[PDB]
Amino acid sequence: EKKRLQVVISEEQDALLTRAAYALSSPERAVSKSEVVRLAIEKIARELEEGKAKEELEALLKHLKAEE
Amino acid sequence: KRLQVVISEEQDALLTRAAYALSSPERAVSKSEVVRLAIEKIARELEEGKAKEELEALLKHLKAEE
Repeated sequence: EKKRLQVVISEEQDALLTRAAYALSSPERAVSKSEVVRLAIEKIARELEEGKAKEELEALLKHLKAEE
Repeated sequence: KRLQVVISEEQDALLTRAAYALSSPERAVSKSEVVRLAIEKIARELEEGKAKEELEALLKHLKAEE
């Protein structure tokens, strides 16, 4: 009922992840880095389904692959 | 350098579909690449202060389902 995932990430990506977790978190609600990942996956699935971001997503993707 | 994340079967299905959508015969986009993309995209969205309520609602639903 739960899938496990393994991702290697860049120092830039790790810093972005940490900053996002703190931004979403509050004294009332804690957001782990894992929860930011699950949220990012849902949010991007919505944008892909709603068909408005795929051009920007492709520019972001092309730069990401070039760095890798 | 490496990260391990526990994700839902529904979330895994969403990741798989996203990986295939971004991919083409010319370019392969792995699930790991979709996660890197997704982290970058959500950081950008936090920066512009847009869909803060959408992000928090998705977060509330995500946590309820955990």
